[PDB]
Parts: sequence; structure tokens; C-alpha cells
Amino acid sequence: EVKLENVTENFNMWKNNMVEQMHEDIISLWDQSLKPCVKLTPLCVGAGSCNTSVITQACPKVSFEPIPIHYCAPAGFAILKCNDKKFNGTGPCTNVSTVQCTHGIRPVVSTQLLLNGSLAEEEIVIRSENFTNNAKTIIVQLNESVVINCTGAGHCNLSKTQWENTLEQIAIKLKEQFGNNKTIIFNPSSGGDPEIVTHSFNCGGEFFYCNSTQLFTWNDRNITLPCRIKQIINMWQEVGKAMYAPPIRGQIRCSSNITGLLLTRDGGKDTNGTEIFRPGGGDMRDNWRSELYKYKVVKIE
Amino acid sequence: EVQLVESGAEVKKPGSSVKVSCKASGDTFIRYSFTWVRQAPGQGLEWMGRIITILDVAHYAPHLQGRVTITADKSTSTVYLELRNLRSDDTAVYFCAGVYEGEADEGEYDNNGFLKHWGQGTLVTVSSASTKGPSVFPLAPSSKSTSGGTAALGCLVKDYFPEPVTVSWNSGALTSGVHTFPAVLQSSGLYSLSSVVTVPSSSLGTQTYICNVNHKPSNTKVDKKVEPK
Amino acid sequence: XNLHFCQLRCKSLGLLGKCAGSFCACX
Amino acid sequence: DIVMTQSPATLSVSPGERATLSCRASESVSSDLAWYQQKPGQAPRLLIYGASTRATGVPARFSGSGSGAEFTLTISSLQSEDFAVYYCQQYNNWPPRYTFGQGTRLEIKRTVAAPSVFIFPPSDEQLKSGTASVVCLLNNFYPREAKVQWKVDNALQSGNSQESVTEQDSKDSTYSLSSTLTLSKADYEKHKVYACEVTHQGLSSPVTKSFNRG
Ligand SMILES: *[C@@H]1O[C@H](CO)[C@@H](O)[C@H](O)[C@H]1NC(C)=O
Ligand SMILES: *[C@@H]1O[C@H](CO)[C@@H](O)[C@H](O)[C@H]1NC(C)=O
Ligand SMILES: *[C@@H]1O[C@H](CO)[C@@H](O)[C@H](O)[C@H]1NC(C)=O
Ligand SMILES: *[C@@H]1O[C@H](CO)[C@@H](O)[C@H](O)[C@H]1NC(C)=O
Ligand SMILES: *[C@@H]1O[C@H](CO)[C@@H](O)[C@H](O)[C@H]1NC(C)=O
Ligand SMILES: *[C@@H]1O[C@H](CO)[C@@H](O)[C@H](O)[C@H]1NC(C)=O
Ligand SMILES: *[C@@H]1O[C@H](CO)[C@@H](O)[C@H](O)[C@H]1NC(C)=O
Ligand SMILES: *[C@H]1O[C@H](CO)[C@@H](O)[C@H](O)[C@H]1NC(C)=O
Repeated sequence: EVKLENVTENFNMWKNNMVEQMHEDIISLWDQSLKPCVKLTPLCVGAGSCNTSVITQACPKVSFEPIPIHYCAPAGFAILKCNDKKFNGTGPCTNVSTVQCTHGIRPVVSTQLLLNGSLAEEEIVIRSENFTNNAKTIIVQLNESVVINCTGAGHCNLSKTQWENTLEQIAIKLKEQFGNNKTIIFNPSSGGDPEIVTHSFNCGGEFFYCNSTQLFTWNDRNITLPCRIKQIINMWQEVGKAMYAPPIRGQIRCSSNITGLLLTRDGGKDTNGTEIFRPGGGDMRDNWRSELYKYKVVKIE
Repeated sequence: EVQLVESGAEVKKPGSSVKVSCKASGDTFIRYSFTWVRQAPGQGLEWMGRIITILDVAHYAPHLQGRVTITADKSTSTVYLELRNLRSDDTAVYFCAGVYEGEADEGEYDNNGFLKHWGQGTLVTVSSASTKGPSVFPLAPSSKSTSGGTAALGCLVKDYFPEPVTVSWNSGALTSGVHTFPAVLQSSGLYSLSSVVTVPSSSLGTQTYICNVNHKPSNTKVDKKVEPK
Repeated sequence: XNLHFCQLRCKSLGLLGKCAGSFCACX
Repeated sequence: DIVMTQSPATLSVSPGERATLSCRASESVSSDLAWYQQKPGQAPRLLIYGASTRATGVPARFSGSGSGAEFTLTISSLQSEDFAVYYCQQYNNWPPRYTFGQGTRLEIKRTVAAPSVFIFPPSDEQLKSGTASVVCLLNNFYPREAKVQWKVDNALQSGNSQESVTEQDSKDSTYSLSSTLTLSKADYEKHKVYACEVTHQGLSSPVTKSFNRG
């Protein structure tokens, strides 16, 4: 009389131990592959006062290529994969499967735009821990890559109809989450550290900072953006400033596929039937989430 | 494309500390890193330390176990070099120097370790001695180029502190043939040098030869006549 | 994040300062 | 840490001729090698950096080359301004611990010139003080290597004299030296003859200058 049944499970891309594990992992990978020449980081005591700590170490820079990594399940546990269409990322999944390792991932540290990630199968999907809460980041997953090619010439090229269509479809999904009679407008970052204010990322081991104003100024040919490579920067693994070694060659190239974005919606009790969105990012954890949102490690029982 | 200028010479007692300044002008202060190089009398250049001004971080040469500190003041474009618990053998000319790093204020930094612009240098003498003017004794002729021809006469500038000292002959009217020897630091801790010159033998008798010793430190100016007899 | 100087900088420009990762952002 | 050796210590070349200075690193330094020129009483001047790139305002006759642990500075036509001391500095290691070479002084090569010798007995004015400094002079000689032996009553002295050499003369590229014998008035009066025995390449036989106290 016993009946057969598919084992469903509840996922929460926003509370995933795999994300935190990867964050510490990417960090370890870096500290043993791209150390700074000088690292200045805060050093505080309970009282509340702080003195600056300076660390000088060998900072050998070697040409770096993308090493694909994935996460596998240790003896005793299993990794569930949600396979539902346009999965929200939170709640119970129906068509679930099991895998030995996650898909192949090419980690990339960045802000505003997500690079060389996994695309959406169906159409564009936007996900947030809570859309009503404007203080929560919205992770946009594109279903179609937009190539952006850089050059030490100080500017990265990007299609204009490609990226204009991208904003046009993203805006549509935002209306499906906030309202169809609402007006969507994209605005640049409201400010902060340069890394936050610009589309910054690390390519080949260099830190690029590109102006993204032309990318986030829209009302519902090539688009060249001014990029600059810095040697002194604010660290992403922790609060502090660091100075990395100067570029080896000269004219540092970079080819990447924009697969997603990190956006925030301006909070406003302002009843105006219009919602504004700016480029977000900063916590590389959301970056790790956009890739691990459909995974959940569970105990074999 | 800057211009570096250091502070005046200093005399220090053993165990005290000195702080030399270097005023950099001509360009954006925070775009240059500054190094300090010392050179004891008669020796070569010794790298002491460099400071990455934009990051306000300084690195030093190992064997300067916390007796040295390099600092900078963006407000005045002035680099400083403090040295503590000085030793007599800390006496040397300390040089300040810097080089362009790039657009530091925009995140770029070459982190160049060579030195393009230098200061005039600052002499720092460390001794227990007290400023003393020199005693000027004559070195009258006798033998010389036998009979007449050439005669050598001069002045002995003995026991004076500290360096430097200026010796002239006939208020500088006489320069040809003069040889002022570098000072030698005596066992007493004072310096002694000797200025000699060759003049025609026949010259003596009618012409007077005066060595002018000026020691700026003790504000002393002494003329000594070197007579044959 | 250096939240104290982050809020001070942003606030000086009429905005709120919050940490975004180990970064500082003005909302 | 990284020891930089320069050779030769002293190099004698004729004006207008070509000169080449060697510098060796105790280990690899890549191309973070710079060259400096320093004249006496003056501050150092940067000539080359990057091992081969010449600073601005530095004559085309100056050129650097090398890499690894072996470098060389080359002057293709020595001018009077070009005779000075040159230092090489590495700055490729990090944490920074930059180091300079011990130097290579460039001197003008001319013909041998025996020196003139003179001895100066202490003045009565200095004796009335308690000390006695007998001075010996070696005027305009070349090369720079010379030997000065002090004899007091045919007694070879040693350890009680200080020597001082001048810079190469800018007019006749020679050198002048002064040896000073320092004693207490107490010792100077207990002796009768003071001699200054000078040895030099330009002198076929040792020259001696001396006198009898009073
Ligand atoms: C598993 O069974 C459920 C019914 O309990 C069904 O709705 C679901 O589609 C099945 N999942 C798969 C893909 O096996
Ligand atoms: C996902 O679930 C839906 C509803 O049961 C079903 O139509 C679809 O076929 C499932 N996906 C697959 C093929 O696993
Ligand atoms: C991608 O999604 C957009 C809207 O979300 C849709 O218009 C487009 O057809 C999709 N492209 C494909 C075929 O993946
Ligand atoms: C979502 O965030 C809003 C804040 O705007 C809050 O009112 C609501 O309670 C949150 N929903 C949840 C998950 O409780
Ligand atoms: C982007 O750059 C790559 C370099 O590998 C090149 O092959 C490709 O054709 C470029 N695509 C565009 C957008 O022109
Ligand atoms: C994106 O992937 C391309 C090709 O694999 C690579 O050249 C580029 O470095 C990657 N983007 C990054 C890591 O900035
Ligand atoms: C770069 O940033 C400046 C902010 O002052 C902006 O005015 C400029 O238009 C931006 N560049 C772009 C993307 O056009
Ligand atoms: C998104 O869809 C899921 C379906 O599993 C639903 O449970 C959830 O409430 C929706 N929104 C949220 C809170 O993410």
C-alpha cells in the first residue's frame, strides 16, 4: 500500500552555507595567489579606539588565467539542485535533482555587473531576499550574454542596441514585480568608495574601474566606457587599503560576458508610481549567490 | 620636476636626537615618494629609508632598529628624518631625495625606488666636544727648493670643532699653487687641517703672505702672517 | 567598511552611509 | 641582504677616451638598477635607471646596460665634468631593503710626476701650548700612491702620524699629500733630529727632508 513520492526540499539562496564557504574559499585562493605589496587595515580594541596596521610582504604578480572550480559533496552529505522554471530561489522546489559537484564556476570579483556567470535558461529572472525592502539587493540574471571588451587603452567597448535591449527587458521584469503601470528609471550609483561608484572588477590580476554612467541613465553603435587601472585600492576581503604591484606587460586586455547585475531600488514613501534603480554590489557574497542559488547541501538520511 | 631643500647643519651631543627637514616644492607632494641617504665622511652612500607619502607608510634599513623614523606633512610638502640616541659615528651628511610615482591621487603608483631629485644635504656632527675656534700656527719656509727658486709656506689650523672651516691666502688674491688638505678628526675629538702654498723665493722679503682662517661655527676670523725668519 | 567615517563622509553630502561588503556606499 | 659590488675601486682613463664601470649584485635584481655620479661637496646626480634608461638632462655619452646580477655604465668620451665617483643602487627586492655599491672613483691618467718635499718644524707659538706638530709636504705628484716614513734620531716611527691627500688637481691632474707627526712638547724637546723619508714612483731614490730641533 506504500506510495512512491519525489523528495521535495526547501531552498533559501539568501541563507546558504555554500555561499559563505565559497566566500572564505575565494579569499584563501587570493591570499595565496595575489597578495598586496602594502596592506593597511584597522586594528581595534573593545574600548572602541583603533590604530592602523601596516603589513609589507612580497607581492609577486604572475599572469593569471581562469581556473574553473565546482563544489562536490563529502562522504555522508548530498547536494540538491532545484530545477523548477524561473525558480524564485526561496521556498519549496518541485522538480529537484542530485549532483556530485555543482556546475563549473569561473569566480570573478566585481560590482554593478556580474561577469562570466551562468545565464538563465528561459527569459530574464530577477531575485531579491525581499523586493518590498529597498535595502535588499536585487540580483538580475540575464538569459543572454552581452560582451564587453576592454583594453589598456583605457576604455571597454560594449554594444549599444545589445545593452539598450538588455535594460528594456530587465525593466519589463521589474514591472512584473512592482507593477505594470509603474515607471522604471535606472540611475547611476548614489555614491561611496570608487569600487562601489564604478563598475570595478579584477581581470588578469589587475583592478579595472570603469565609468558606468552611460549604462545606468535610461528612460523606459558601440558604447565605450572610460576605464582606469589602479594600483592603490580599497580591499574586498576586508576593510583596508592596499597597494598592488604595477602591470607587467602594458595595454592590459580583458574579454568578459555580462551575465547579470546587482541593482538597488531607491527607498521612497513617495507615492509616485515610479521606481528608481541604481547599480549595487560590494559584498562579493551576492556574487557567489547568483551562481549557487539553486544548490543546497543536505545530510544523507 | 620638484626642488628639494634641507635645513641647516647640526651639532649633537651623544644620546640626543636630531630631526632634519626637507621642503619639497614645484609639484603635487603626494605624487612623489621620498628617500633618505646618509654618507659618513669619506664613505659611500647608505640607503636609510623611503616613505610612500600618499599611504603615509615608511620602510627602513634593518640595522636602524627603531632609532630612525621618516615622516611627511602634506600640509607643508615637508619630509622629516628623526634619528634617536645618536652615536659619534652617526656623524655624516644626510641626503633627502625623491622621485615621481604617477597620479597617486587617482590610484596609480609606479613605486619607483630610484632617486631623481635631491636636497643639498645636511651635515650632522655627533660629538661631546663644544664649538671651538682653531689655533693658527705658521709653517715658515727654510729648506724649500734649496737656495731660492720655490719656497713652501703655510698654516696649521689645529684643534677646532666642528667642521667646516675656510682657509684663504691673501683674502683670496692668491689661489694658484695653494693646497688645503681635508681635515682629520683627532683623538681629542677636534679637527686639524693644513693649508700650504708655493711662492717664488725672491717674493719673500718684499711681499707678505697671509692665510685667512674663517670658522663660521664659533664666529672666529683669524689672519696669520707667515714670515721667512 | 569603516562605518564611522563612512557615515560622516556621506552625511556631509546629504546621504546615509552603510557598509556594502567591506566597502562604503551612500544611499 | 643584496650586496652590490663595484669594480674597479679606482679607474684611471685619459680625457676623451672611453670608460666602463662594472657593478655586480649578490643575486638577481632584474633591471631595477640605477647609476649615480657624485662630485665632492655636492649631492648625487641620477644618470641611468631601469638599468638602461637615461634620466633627462644627462649627456648621450652616458649609457647603462645589463640585467640579472651584472650591469655596466659606459662613458664614450670622458670630459672634465665626467671625472667623479659613481654608485650603483638596486631596488628590486621587496619588502624594500635597497642598497648602494661602495663606489668607483674615476681619475685622470697623466704621466708620472715625482713630488717636491718639505718639512716644517713646529712653530714656537704652538710649542708655547704643549704640543708639537712636525708637518711633511708632498707637492703635485702622480700617481696617487706614495709612502711617507718618519724618523726621529734615525728611529723609525709609526702610529703617531695622520696623512691627508687632496682631490686630483683640476689643472695638472696631480695630488699633494701632508703627513703630520704629533707629539707632546715633552717628547719633541727630548729628541734632536726629525726626518721625513718619502718614496714615490717618480723618484728613482727615496727623498729625505729633516732638521735639528733648533
Ligand atoms: C515529483 O512528484 C510531484 C508530485 O508529488 C510532481 O509534481 C513533480 O513534478 C515530480 N518531480 C519530478 C520532476 O520528478
Ligand atoms: C517541472 O515541474 C513542472 C510541473 O510538474 C513540469 O511541467 C515540468 O515538466 C518539470 N520539469 C521537468 C521536466 O523536470
Ligand atoms: C531572454 O529573455 C527576454 C525577456 O526576459 C526575452 O524577450 C528573450 O526572448 C529571451 N531570449 C532568449 C531566447 O533566451
Ligand atoms: C519585507 O521587507 C519589508 C520592508 O519594506 C517588511 O515590511 C516586510 O515585513 C518584509 N517581509 C518579510 C520577509 O517579513
Ligand atoms: C571581444 O574580444 C575578443 C578577444 O578575445 C574578440 O575575439 C572578439 O571578437 C571581441 N568581440 C567584440 C565585441 O568585438
Ligand atoms: C571572463 O572570461 C574570459 C574568457 O574565459 C577571460 O578572458 C576573462 O579574464 C574573464 N573575466 C574576468 C576574470 O575579468
Ligand atoms: C564618468 O563620471 C563622470 C562623473 O563626474 C560623468 O560626468 C561622466 O559622464 C562619466 N562617464 C561616462 C560613463 O559618460
Ligand atoms: C517567490 O516564489 C516562491 C515560490 O516558491 C514563494 O514561496 C515566495 O513567497 C515568492 N517570493 C519570495 C518571498 O521570495
